[PDB]
Amino acid sequence: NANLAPLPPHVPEHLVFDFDMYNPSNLSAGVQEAWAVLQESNVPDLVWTRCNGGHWIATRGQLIREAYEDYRHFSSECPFIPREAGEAYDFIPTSMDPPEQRQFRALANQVVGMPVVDKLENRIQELACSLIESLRPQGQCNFTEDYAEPFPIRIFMLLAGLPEEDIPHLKYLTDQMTRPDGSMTFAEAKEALYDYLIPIIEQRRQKPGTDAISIVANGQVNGRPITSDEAKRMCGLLLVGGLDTVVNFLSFSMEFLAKSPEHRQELIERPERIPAACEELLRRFSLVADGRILTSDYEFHGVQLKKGDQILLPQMLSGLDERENAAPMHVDFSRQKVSHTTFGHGSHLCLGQHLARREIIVTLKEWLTRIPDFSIAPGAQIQHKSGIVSGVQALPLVWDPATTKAV
Ligand code: HEM
Ligand SMILES: CC1(C)[C@@H]2CC[C@@]1(C)C(=O)C2
Ligand SMILES: [K+]
Repeated sequence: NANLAPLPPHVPEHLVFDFDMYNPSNLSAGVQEAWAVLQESNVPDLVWTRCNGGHWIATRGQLIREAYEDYRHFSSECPFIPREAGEAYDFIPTSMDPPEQRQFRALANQVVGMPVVDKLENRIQELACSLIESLRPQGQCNFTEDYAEPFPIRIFMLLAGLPEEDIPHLKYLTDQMTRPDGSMTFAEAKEALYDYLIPIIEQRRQKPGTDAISIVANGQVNGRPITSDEAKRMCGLLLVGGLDTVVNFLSFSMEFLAKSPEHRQELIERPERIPAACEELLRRFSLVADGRILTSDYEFHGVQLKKGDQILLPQMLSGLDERENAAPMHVDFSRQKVSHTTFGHGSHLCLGQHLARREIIVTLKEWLTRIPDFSIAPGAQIQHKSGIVSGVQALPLVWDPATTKAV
């Protein structure tokens, strides 16, 4: 086929497995299931796909974890497939390796870390309760538009001190960086995102505020003042993490819960299991997959990797590996050792994961106590979409208002 880059001389023929991360063949069975074909019998630990310009894929948690730990061989400098995307990608601190990475990571951790989440608690609680109550007596909703998008996005826009009317523009930009529809390259989307931030960063360096953008723009890295460019590159990433992560994960969880009455009942009768259920859903419905670039020629697990070779290291795949979790496709809220790399692994561990867990846990509690019984709209065929971050196209839900409660 014409979508397959010619196999490089140095890549073994028997290791070819043409997986397409933006449109995987088994997509209709579910996106996690679609990626899981990389872990079927007779598929190697490390394969090469000729799709998307050609790149390596580590298919098992063992290799995914090791590579993320080895930044000297596997650089974050070019972290996105395809190559053109990875080269344009200059977000901070993600496009940097240690030692230079760390000083910027401490600054970002200040604006979205645990202490910030704690002071955001009550507004997060209120917004969820507000959205769910307004939806409740209607007996139906389009969950992606009606909750999964505005709940975490409005929360981030509050944190960042940005107007909610900007959401449609910014959301479109982030989605082109993760699941491009074709209208925009990563380079064009990033430049437009930077174009948005530039005058906001300048004005908030003259009149500082208490919002995340003011804090980054006026911050210091290892004792020296952060530049305008640096702040722009850091803020841009924060918008991506805030607009296209939790949004997608909530839909996966709620799609599951609508199709599994036994599981809803388990959390209704025992609400104190909601944190544990959150982690299991985080495992079973993992959704992010980026990677690294080789700094030099390097033999990795019997395979010869050449300098400049890209390797996808799918965070999603680790927890779905039966070698980390028995019956990985089954959801067990009582699962004893929930193993995953959903928030990443190595020096680039997710800084927003504490914000993410709170948003997930609150949604679960506040939805189940108000709308305990619900399901998918009759006849609805749920479509998923695949990319750097995967998601749900639409999730139509129905319920009987009489079965609901007000808290
Ligand atoms: C379900 C929720 C989320 C998931 C599964 C997730 C996933 C990930 C992954 C896999 C990475 C590492 C990427 C790599 O190693 O190249 C990462 C890093 C990062 N995330 Fe999250 N993310 C989530 C939510 C959020 C939120 C809400 C924010 C809010 C700002 C955020 C901000 C960041 C930042 C700034 C980094 C960069 C860390 C670094 O490069 O050192 N994320 N995330
Ligand atoms: C891969 C990510 C999920 C992580 C946070 C947002 C994201 C798209 C970034 O590029 C780093
Ligand atoms: K780059």
